[PDB]
Amino acid sequence: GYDYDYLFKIVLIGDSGVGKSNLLSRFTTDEFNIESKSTIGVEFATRTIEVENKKIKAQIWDTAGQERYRAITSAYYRGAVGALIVYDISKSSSYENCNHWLTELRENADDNVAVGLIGNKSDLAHLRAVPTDEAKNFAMENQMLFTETSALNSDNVDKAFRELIVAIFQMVSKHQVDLSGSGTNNMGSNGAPK
Amino acid sequence: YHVEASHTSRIIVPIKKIDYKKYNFENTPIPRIYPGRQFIQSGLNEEQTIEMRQKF
Repeated sequence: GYDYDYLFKIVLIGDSGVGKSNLLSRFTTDEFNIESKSTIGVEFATRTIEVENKKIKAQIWDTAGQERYRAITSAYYRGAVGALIVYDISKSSSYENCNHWLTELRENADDNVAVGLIGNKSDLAHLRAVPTDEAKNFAMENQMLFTETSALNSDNVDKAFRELIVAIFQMVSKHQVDLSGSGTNNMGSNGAPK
Repeated sequence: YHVEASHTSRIIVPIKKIDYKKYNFENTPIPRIYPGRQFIQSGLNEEQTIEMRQKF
């Protein structure tokens, strides 16, 4: 059937050409029967983990920037609870508007979100457009999880997703107690009197 | 020499040249005092890097 317990939606946001979609395909189920990207914009991918003996279903919506869909993207951040700003260390002008993406996403997403920040294409570490310690600091006074992804090793990004779903889980972890259902008696022949 | 309170005195120091086939002046440029650091892109043209190396 379906049988999962919770379902989160997590946007991937950034500038175009920073390498979000190639980052998405390697670590998660992909190319199921999705028509494509740009036909409607913002492709959807799914990931199924379990936390604390609860099953979690996560939908990742890699936002697409083409200027034409800018009005459409606003409506797609409505209700968005998990977030990931991706930036590349090779090019440098994405980091000038990474703060703008954070501002636009603090606006009209939820009451509270948990935004990660991830450096794609660390295979070109020598070509470092921005120092990692500055982005690490900018994550530190913005309450953000910070990652550096090789794009050739998927362990880092997979670890980031597991910890992000943990922090967003405890945030919404509704209290649960028990569903045991063992209390049985009263098998008589009913000498009733009304 | 003698310089009193404002009087400049241009010292004329004679030296020789240097030989371009004796020293290489295209070696690792502007060496850092301590090794390591961020290792960010230079952000300058290779030709500019040549003249900055010579002028240092």
